[PDB]
Amino acid sequence: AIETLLHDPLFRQRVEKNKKGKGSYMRKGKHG
Amino acid sequence: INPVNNRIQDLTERSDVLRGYLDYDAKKERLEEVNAELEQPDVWNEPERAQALGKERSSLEAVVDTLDQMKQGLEDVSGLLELAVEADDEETFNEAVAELDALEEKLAQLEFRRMFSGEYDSADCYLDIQAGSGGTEAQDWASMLERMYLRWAESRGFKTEIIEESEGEVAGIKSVTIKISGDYAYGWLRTETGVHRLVRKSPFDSGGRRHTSFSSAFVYPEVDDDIDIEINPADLRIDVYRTSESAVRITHIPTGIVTQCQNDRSQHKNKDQAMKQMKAKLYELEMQKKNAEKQGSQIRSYVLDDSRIKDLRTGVETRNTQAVLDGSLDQFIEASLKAGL
Amino acid sequence: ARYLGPKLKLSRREGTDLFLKSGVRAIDTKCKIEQAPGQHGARKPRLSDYGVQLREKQKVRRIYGVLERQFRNYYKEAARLKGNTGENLLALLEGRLDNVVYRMGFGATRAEARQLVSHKAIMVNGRVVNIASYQVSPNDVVSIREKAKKQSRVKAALELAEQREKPTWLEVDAGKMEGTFKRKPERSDLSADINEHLIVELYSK
RNA sequence: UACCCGCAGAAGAAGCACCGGCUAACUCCGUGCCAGCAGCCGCGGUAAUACGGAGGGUGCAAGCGUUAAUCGGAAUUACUG
Ligand SMILES: [Mg+2]
Ligand SMILES: [Mg+2]
Ligand SMILES: [Mg+2]
Ligand SMILES: [Mg+2]
Ligand SMILES: [Mg+2]
Ligand SMILES: [Mg+2]
Ligand SMILES: [Mg+2]
Ligand SMILES: [Mg+2]
Ligand SMILES: [Mg+2]
Ligand SMILES: [Mg+2]
Repeated sequence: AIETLLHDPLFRQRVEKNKKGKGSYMRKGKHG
Repeated sequence: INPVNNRIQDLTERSDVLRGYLDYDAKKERLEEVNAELEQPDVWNEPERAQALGKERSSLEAVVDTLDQMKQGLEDVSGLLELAVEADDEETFNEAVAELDALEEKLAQLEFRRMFSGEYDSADCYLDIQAGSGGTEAQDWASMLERMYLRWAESRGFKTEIIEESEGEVAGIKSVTIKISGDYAYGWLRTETGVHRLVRKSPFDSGGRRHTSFSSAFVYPEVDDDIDIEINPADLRIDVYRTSESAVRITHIPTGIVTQCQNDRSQHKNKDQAMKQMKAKLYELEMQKKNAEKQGSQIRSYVLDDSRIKDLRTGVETRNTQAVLDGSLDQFIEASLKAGL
Repeated sequence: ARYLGPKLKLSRREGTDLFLKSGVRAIDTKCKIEQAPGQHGARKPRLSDYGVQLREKQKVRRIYGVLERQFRNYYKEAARLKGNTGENLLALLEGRLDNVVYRMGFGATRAEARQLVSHKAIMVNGRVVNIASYQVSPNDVVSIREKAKKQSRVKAALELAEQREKPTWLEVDAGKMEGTFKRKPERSDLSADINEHLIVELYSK
């Protein structure tokens, strides 16, 4: 059961959200 | 003489290290009790038990005895050296220089023995690299991993061969089976089973976003013609498909795990190969089960942006990422072996 | 049931002098009275609407040495009573026996006064009263009892008081060590810096 | 028994929650989309006032937090409205 192990959401391709580029815009910063 | 001098201390140090690794005190204790038991005449009345006891004792003695010898041999060598120094004679000096080598060799041998505890470490094995879910990136990562492993094999002096390869449409590989061949291959590679986390900025992506991909490697030794268990003809399914007619996939129903082969030219050859692979896999699974009875899957994280590779379980970091990629992974593997996971 | 910790820290936090020490030695000499406590003292964050009110409340509570539940109760009582609420609350606070004693000058500090009260020193109409939270009514004579009359601390306290500004609403004798609570004080008799209104507001949210 | 008088000596007697915003209280260290947090918005992918520890602070206090449950805020069934 290796293929199933690879399948699990645990190992789904994450992509880091942008800070300056396309998804840059944050309505409210981490602090005020 | 300087090299000789260096060698005396170094050997001692390594012996010390070995002893520490062993945790010899416990062993000694075991031997003691066992010895006592042996000495008692009532143990030999029941034969099998007695035999078992005997078996237990000797190994314990021998490991411990070997250690003792090393301790003592080293001391003797040192004494000899001292004598040589005191009495300006060439022959004595020469003797001092020489005798140490043998001890060192012995120590090395012992260490090797310690390392490769499992029964099938000596035999050749089947590396199996399956790419992640992600997409193209995952495939690419898988391909890279494969490349790394092959280079490592080459460095070692291992004969590699691609049993199966499935390619990714854009780039990289979907999955790949590799047969490595040589002395004690599985003993090295069995540690490197598991998931490998690549973390880098994706060139296949249009934007410069930072992607996190995975790929499993899975290693199993070749156990053909030695092992008694065989696959049930009803549970075994054969299947044929096109090369990229020739290739053959095998499927096992109870466990629900498959193995394939496309390297051979005719069908018969392929099928046999598949069968061989499958049985090996089964054996591996059985042994794993046994281990479990006796008694997350991610093993390494290659972070190419920040330029650090860190084996998770062992806890060894390196910044020469490129080097590692090129097949300089020996370091990780040896650490893993030492750990004994 | 009491704040036992550092007294000047509280004062620092407040901003002002809370009179939590005897007044022999000026508060600036004992502590950095301007700079708030802790590692982040020099920084002065802009304080919120809620926050200022809270601070004010604390100040008053700190001054008198009253914990929160009691304070709340007092506030409630004030509200119940006829007339201006904040003023009423203030009056109630004043009325406390320990506070009265302090005013008279038998305790250097309010804490001292409280201690004295606890330790059966203060007779109120000839009957020993031990409760610091006891409300001293109009025309209630309140005195040191003969046993505690000899204590050097009491005389020191008196001396200190004599340096301090005297309250109009009491009448105390240094020789006899007995004072008459003549009338509950008007708001004008108390300190102007206390914004009772803020406190009132706070207890209505 | 309450209450009172005498005896000794600071002696026998302080914790819990929180500190991104709402919400009073901020910094350093470790980890690095993990481990974990979370009431909502959210935080964490190697300079985290949001995780864990420390120092510092804030709020309550012989209690302090969590959970449950009711009204409130909800003019969000509005008779008032
Ligand atoms: Mg109480
Ligand atoms: Mg009123
Ligand atoms: Mg704030
Ligand atoms: Mg928390
Ligand atoms: Mg760090
Ligand atoms: Mg940090
Ligand atoms: Mg960050
Ligand atoms: Mg923190
Ligand atoms: Mg509700
Ligand atoms: Mg309603």
